Amino acid sequence: MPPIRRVNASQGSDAAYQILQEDGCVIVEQVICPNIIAKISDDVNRVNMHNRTIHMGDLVLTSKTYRDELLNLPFAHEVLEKVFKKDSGDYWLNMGNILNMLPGAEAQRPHRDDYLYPVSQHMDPATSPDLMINITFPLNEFRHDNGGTLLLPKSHTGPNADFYANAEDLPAAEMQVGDALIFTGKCVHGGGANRSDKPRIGLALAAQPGYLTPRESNVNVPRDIVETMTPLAQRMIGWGTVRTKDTYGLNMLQDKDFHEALGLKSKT
Amino acid sequence: MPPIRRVNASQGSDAAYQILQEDGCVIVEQVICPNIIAKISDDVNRVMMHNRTIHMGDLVLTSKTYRDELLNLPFAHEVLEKVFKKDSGDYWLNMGNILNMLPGAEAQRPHRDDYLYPVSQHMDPATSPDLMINITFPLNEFRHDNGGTLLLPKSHTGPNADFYANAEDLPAAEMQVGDALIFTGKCVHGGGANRSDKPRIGLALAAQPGYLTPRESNVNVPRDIVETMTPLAQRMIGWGTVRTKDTYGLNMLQDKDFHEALGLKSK
Repeated sequence: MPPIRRVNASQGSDAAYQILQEDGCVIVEQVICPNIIAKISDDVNRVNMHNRTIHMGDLVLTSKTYRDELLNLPFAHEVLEKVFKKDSGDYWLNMGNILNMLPGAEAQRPHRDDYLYPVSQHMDPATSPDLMINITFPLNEFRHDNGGTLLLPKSHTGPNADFYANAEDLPAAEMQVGDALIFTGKCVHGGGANRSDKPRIGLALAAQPGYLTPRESNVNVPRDIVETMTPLAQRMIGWGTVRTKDTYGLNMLQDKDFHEALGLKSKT
Repeated sequence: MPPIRRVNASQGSDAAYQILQEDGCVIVEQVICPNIIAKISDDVNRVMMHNRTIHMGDLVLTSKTYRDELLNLPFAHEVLEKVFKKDSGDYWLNMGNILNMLPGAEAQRPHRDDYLYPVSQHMDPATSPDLMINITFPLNEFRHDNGGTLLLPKSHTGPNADFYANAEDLPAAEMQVGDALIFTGKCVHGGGANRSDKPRIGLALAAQPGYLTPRESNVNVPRDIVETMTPLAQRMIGWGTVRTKDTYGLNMLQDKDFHEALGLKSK
């Protein structure tokens, strides 16, 4: 049973990406200031449930720090561009979600996320493009006992299967506020059972190539809030054109670039 | 060289669908009334260029008959649901475009449209899901000499290739105002040479599974126009949630159906 491997963010995004290529998962330690997560955690806190797990989206409206600091985190965009740029091109958010795993929440059947898109089932996982990257920021401490994400490392190249592993056999992502788990959509994984007394809160961001439809649309966000954000974070939440590896533009408006057609102001 | 096969719409959409799965292309005759196409042609004219070929989008804005009669054409949707429902689930428009091919427009190198999405290069064409369906309505007569679409029938199951055919070797889609050419994104095809002296206008809808990002976004179509459209036409233009074959919703607002979270009225 391989371990979940780790690197400090000070060691560089390429180290984290090498482990992500070899294992399909990596824990990056100290990748974002804990105060950033603390603000975000208040925004979320001062505000939809299955298997004792509370899901909450709309983070663009809920939190200015998410909108500004998290969506722009350079380490994450370096790793993401390593993953998507040559095979797929521009990436953007599939969704961003808080997951509040209450006590009594039960571990899920280990699975691949990229099952969500049906094409993944007609491509060879050994040689196919990655369709999803997931970045999870603990909002409180992640341990095995409180349901920290279970991962089968090095499971990202084998064929699609109807069974991968029993959740009891798997290691847990154990990490602190300020760290992040990154796993690809071909990594076998699942939430763990929160067998503790306190909730286990994490902030999962799922990014995908720009040619795949986001699960969560941000068409309801006021343009005034969106002109607050950088061009990159606008693109992340779907307010921008996305180009494929072949420079083919999708999400264009009136034959022009999205920002150009709308006259959308940015920041930075 | 196989011929482009033809059926009349009165023969039903399963007839056309069977020809489309055997051949990757079918011409459906008399599928839509030519007065409908005539109203669309006026609406597009009142709006008055590579390879001498003029492209025009924003048909949702420029034409009410498009928004209403064309995007709801039941024959097209019966075919599109035969192509997409079991393998992919909900479909919606990749784009809707008007193509005015002027005298002097030269024929394109034949190609597969599905190349636009890179995953198409990692799936086996013989067994992979269709990523794209194209429906072309002539706005005036399509002949071989004025650039009628060139198609290589039964080319839809072979491997992705850097070469498929020379345009000179391909038959043309010939059809009147009121017919429609349907072909998948694995059919090898290209625009032909317009060696006539009048232009050749056609209206190409491209549809795809709802999990693939439309090339044309419709987010600055006025809500009040969108609320005059059917729920289906609204979904087609991206103002709707799309669900895959596993009933997972994409394009949702606030963990709810797009229409629910917007309070979007329909017709």
